[PDB]
Amino acid sequence: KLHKEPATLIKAIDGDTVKLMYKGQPMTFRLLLVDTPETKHPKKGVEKYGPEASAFTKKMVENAKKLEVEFDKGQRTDKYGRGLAYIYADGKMVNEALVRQGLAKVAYVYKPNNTHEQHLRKSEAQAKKEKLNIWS
Repeated sequence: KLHKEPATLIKAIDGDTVKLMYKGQPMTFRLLLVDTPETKHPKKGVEKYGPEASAFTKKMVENAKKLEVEFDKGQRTDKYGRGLAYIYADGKMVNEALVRQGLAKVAYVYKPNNTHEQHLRKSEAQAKKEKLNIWS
């Protein structure tokens, strides 16, 4: 049974990456299951909707009363040392909000870290049917 834990914002880094204080430690978190356009992409650089995805994640985590992290059932860190998690801002999952807005795609998924996969895929279908941002 997945469970949420509190965390405190340190800095938003990108649409898909946020630095948080978690159980007393500064940690970088990668948002599970979503690919956003990046402002800091390894090769391309500042892609299209990158600033926008990045501004959405920032406003959302910066304006929250409560932030919570939710680890999935598999590995909890990636090869870069980043936490792998669903992030919640006052009860609303940031990963889903990005996708619902057409500001992220559902990433390639790796079992068993796929608990909220269907939910996300349903919001992605909606944003595409509404032709939002990425999908217009």
